[PDB]
Amino acid sequence: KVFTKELDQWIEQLNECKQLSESQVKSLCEKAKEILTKESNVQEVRCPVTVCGDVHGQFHDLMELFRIGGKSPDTNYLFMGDYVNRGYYSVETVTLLVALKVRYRERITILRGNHESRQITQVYGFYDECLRKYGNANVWKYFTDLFDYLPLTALVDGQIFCLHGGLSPSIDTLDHIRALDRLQEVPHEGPMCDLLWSDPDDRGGWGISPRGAGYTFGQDISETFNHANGLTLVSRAHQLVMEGYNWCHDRNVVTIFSAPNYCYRCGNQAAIMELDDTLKYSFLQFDPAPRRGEPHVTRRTPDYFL
Amino acid sequence: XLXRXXX
Amino acid sequence: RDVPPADQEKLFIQKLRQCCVLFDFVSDPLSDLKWKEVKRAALSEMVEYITHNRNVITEPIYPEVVHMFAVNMFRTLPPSSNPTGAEFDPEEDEPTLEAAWPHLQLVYEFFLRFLESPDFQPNIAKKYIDQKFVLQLLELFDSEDPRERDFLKTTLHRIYGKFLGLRAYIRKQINNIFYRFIYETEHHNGIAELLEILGSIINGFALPLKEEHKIFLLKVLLPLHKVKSLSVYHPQLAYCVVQFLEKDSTLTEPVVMALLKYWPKTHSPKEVMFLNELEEILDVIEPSEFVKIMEPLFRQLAKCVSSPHFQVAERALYYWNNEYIMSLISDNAAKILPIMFPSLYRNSKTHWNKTIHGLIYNALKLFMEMNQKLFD
Amino acid sequence: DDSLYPIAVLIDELRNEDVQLRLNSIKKLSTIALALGVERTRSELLPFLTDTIYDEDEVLLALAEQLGTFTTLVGGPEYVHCLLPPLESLATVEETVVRDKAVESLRAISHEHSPSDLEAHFVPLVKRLAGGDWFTSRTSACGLFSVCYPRVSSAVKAELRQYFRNLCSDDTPMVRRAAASKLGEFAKVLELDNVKSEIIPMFSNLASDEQDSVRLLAVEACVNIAQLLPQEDLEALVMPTLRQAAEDKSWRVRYMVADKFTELQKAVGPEITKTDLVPAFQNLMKDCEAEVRAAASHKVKEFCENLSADCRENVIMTQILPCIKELVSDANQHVKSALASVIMGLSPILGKDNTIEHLLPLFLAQLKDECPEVRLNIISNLDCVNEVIGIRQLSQSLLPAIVELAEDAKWRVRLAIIEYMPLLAGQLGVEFFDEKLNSLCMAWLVDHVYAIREAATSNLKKLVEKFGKEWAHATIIPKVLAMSGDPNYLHRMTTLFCINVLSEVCGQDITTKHMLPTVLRMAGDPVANVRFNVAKSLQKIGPILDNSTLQSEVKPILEKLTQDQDVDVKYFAQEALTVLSLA
Ligand SMILES: [Mn+2]
Ligand SMILES: [Mn+2]
Repeated sequence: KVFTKELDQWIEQLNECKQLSESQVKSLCEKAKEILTKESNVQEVRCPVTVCGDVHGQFHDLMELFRIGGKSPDTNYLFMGDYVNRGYYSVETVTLLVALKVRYRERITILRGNHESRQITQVYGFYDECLRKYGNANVWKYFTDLFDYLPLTALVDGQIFCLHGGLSPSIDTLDHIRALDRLQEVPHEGPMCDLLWSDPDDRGGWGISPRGAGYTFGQDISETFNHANGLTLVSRAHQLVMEGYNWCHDRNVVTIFSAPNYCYRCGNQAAIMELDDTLKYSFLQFDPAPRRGEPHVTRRTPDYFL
Repeated sequence: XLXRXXX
Repeated sequence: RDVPPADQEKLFIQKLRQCCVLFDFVSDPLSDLKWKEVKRAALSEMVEYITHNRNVITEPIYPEVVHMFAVNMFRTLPPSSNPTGAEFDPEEDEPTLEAAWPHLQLVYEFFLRFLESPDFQPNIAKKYIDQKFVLQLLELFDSEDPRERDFLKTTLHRIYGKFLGLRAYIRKQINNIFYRFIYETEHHNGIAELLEILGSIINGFALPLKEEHKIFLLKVLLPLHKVKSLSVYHPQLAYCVVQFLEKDSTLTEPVVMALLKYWPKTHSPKEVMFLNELEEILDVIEPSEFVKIMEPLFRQLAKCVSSPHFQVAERALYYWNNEYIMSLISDNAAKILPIMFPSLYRNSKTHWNKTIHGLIYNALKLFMEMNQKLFD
Repeated sequence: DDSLYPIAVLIDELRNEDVQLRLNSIKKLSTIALALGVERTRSELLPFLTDTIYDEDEVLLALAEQLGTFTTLVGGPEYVHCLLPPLESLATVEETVVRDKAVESLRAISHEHSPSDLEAHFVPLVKRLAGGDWFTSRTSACGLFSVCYPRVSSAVKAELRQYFRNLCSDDTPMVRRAAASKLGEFAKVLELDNVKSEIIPMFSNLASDEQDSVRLLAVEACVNIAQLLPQEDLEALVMPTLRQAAEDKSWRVRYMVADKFTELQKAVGPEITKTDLVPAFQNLMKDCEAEVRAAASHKVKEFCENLSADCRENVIMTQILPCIKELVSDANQHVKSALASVIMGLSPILGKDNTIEHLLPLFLAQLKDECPEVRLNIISNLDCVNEVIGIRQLSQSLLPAIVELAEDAKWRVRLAIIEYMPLLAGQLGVEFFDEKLNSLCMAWLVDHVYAIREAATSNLKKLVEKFGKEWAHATIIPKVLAMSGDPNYLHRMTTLFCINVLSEVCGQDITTKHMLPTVLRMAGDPVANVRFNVAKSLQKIGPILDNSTLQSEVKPILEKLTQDQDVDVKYFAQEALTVLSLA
């Protein structure tokens, strides 16, 4: 591998916020398109890991996340999904995290989120960001394809269930998810959708999601989904809580949210869940990183072709 | 609050 | 203001109260100083006093009213509480409300009712309703309190219609604001409310539409489409733009071309808007003029149809869903040659969103099932 | 008859269908004059691309970039006045990005004209732009005044001054804003008499423009006018105006004054500063708008740092300081935080005596502030109070409070104290440190946040650098070797982590017998992250070791690490073998 010396050169670069090129991405996404299709719907993940949630393009905060819980080879990772949308630097976030896959192929693990879709990606940030950062819908095209290959869920130590969204009435056995075909854009209905579009709540039973789609599910749903499946804990993101992490359903499910307060202009601390050697959980609550050249680019901004 | 697809 | 001390020696007190109700209570974001309830109650009675009694607005209160309003209203506006840049979306959020509204609500309300009185003689008032009065009133539309502008909208809209003299100055004045706006301050949070006014103003234009206003549409209104935050005020703009084309159809070529030059790349919600008002224009288009832009339009139009962004592609192709627009197309054959290739390479497979996939099919069907049975 | 290929063939782009096809033609206009005749360019090309391109503005932004570089590609100095027509048209375009460039292009090319060519071409160019039909023209000309002035005739100097006078008074606030901006720029093109004669009224007229968006732009330029050598000549010409701007009902002016308050000071002179700016500064710090006080506080040190002779200590003591002790306890979270950024530098100025009495009950107060960023700005500048105030008095008041912060909730705060430990525990802790602060300095290695472990690790190479070496072996290394047992791999990686940064300051003997026996004991750890960071760790601490005690001690460990589970252990133990040259 004389290509692997260029790869940590790519990574070295884009760790300073500067992005990768048109072709650099196309082949980065291709080399990650293939190192991914090997993984399964549920992806059995080795024990010591840090589990992260939604980062939504908040690059300089994703950096704050690494300053909080180690750098990317030296500390194992696992993301929920939702890298690309509400923030400013989506292109630089999803391109950093993917690079850190195809290089350190076991030192990180990236799951698919509701936002790793064509339709959401262009009804929120990403697509228009690619459009002003490249001039063509090509880097967007590549990233949306690599999105399809991202695994729908993960299984740490056969015990802690890591998925982006939540539970579905079209799943039962963990094996049901394994039987799905995820090599496609996320649909509006169906197990896949629910898997990465739904939330728990204080309601009991399945309920209707206030989100477009998915389902709400009470502490009864996950409890029984736990006690017959594997069952230490369900871990998810996708739904912000101001503590950064939130513990619900008689501690049957934690929600980990990993993007703090800016265009998540709400006011939340973000958090990560560290699963150690024996597999106990600690939670690190970080605030957003201090910024610079602050809110003023001195108002000399470029147009939008106009 | 920013819109419920979702603060 | 008491409407109790006979008829005369009553005008003597009203003027006393709107000097009384003019030593304004400079702090409402720091604690309390009540027994400034007097002020409130009193300018409340003054608001009652002028909307119930005949012949009360006599010559010597105009000055005293305008003084009262100006002393009360013409602040330096504060540093907008929400930090801003290019990063944050203009769906401007933390909507910091004016602290001292419980007095202002009335000051506005009164002065508006004053302006509205059946015996508000404007030939008397003009003397005291300065350009400089208008000017101040104007840099107030920059308030971030949505209530505040709502008042100014109607307030100025009255001052406009009431004073023919002011009208020239008013227009030129709210032009400069826009010029400040579009050519590099990109900030002002009242373009909406101002457009609403101008909406009515345009609608009240005349016999052979006067030159100044044609400029106003080309030099000012269309360029508004090119600012970052078109969303916040698009519908109102869209109105003003179509308004001209109702009155004078000969303006269609320049206003359609303008749009196509201001056509957005690298920002899609606007591209949708640009289509959304583009169709709004076609519904009012005169067949005569359709030709002049028929080509340059459907050239750009065809790029949208293909353009990967489904929201754009849908809205673009949904032209073929409305009878009049469709009439003009299939009243031509020059129309369906620029739109031949872009609905062929992006036709068979592609466009992941299968909605614009049957739409592009129904588009080609309604185009091939026209007079010219043409193939390639 | 020619064999090579350079001149002009390459492009299918001069006649265009798309946008980038045309754009790439003007981007590659850089080689169409050198490609074909530095003689015909003037003859045909320029009277062609005058204003013939008038479709899209993005083309015109590029063309302006070109007409700037065309300095020599048309003959040079003698033949530039043919560039003016395309750029004059380019200066009058609607969109500001185009015209803002066009001016900068025209600005650059004025210098390489001729005193007698400025008079006959460049200047009447300005005359029409400033004589513009509308504002886009006029806003542009405002720039082109300063360059062509000093070189032309004193009669045309008298013309230009009149034109610039006409723009400061322009019917529209847009131009005035522009004219107002380049006022300093222009007044700096000296004629002291005309600075007094004609600029001063311009200043005082704009300073009190009905638009607060113009007034503030006049203060910004005042600093120039008031820097152009009046004196008992400032109090009458350029003071009431400035003294007025301090009180301006617009905060946006009140702001501008403070954001420049030390500049004015440095321009206005110490004589006036004592009697006039002091009470203005005094007032600015007590402004209603917190954004002014903020910008006004961010300026206390620097204002104080250049005042006067004997008054310097007195003024700061008798009238500046009472404002600070009010500001440190201020409602706003950006004043305190700003004042913090500077207040520590106010110490050497007041000296040793007054600091202990008056500045101490302010660094302490500010240290334990509610806001995290306030203390972060105090802790950054502690060096300045440590250099000139006795270390014995440093430990009696601040130390107890510094130590409490060494365990603050915010890691950014913490890292600040750790950035500071060498100095604090070096200029003080002979034997004192390794008994009063040791178990505090070490506990950062067991922190839950990484960056602290990185700050705590980097801390040791310095904590053995300026400190001992046998004591490193006696305290630092004993507790660092201990750490290897921690069940969390994160934490037991800090064993290897400290090892490779505690090798460059501890040398062979300490490493070979004490550190290394743990490293090639750690290569058999269950978690691969410890295993590849042993191979990683062995590479770093390789050159430290003796050739023999790494050829048979640090070779069979690294070769067995190329032989199992991972792809990273099978790589760091590979590229460890390379650098160490062991294959
Ligand atoms: Mn999600
Ligand atoms: Mn989400």
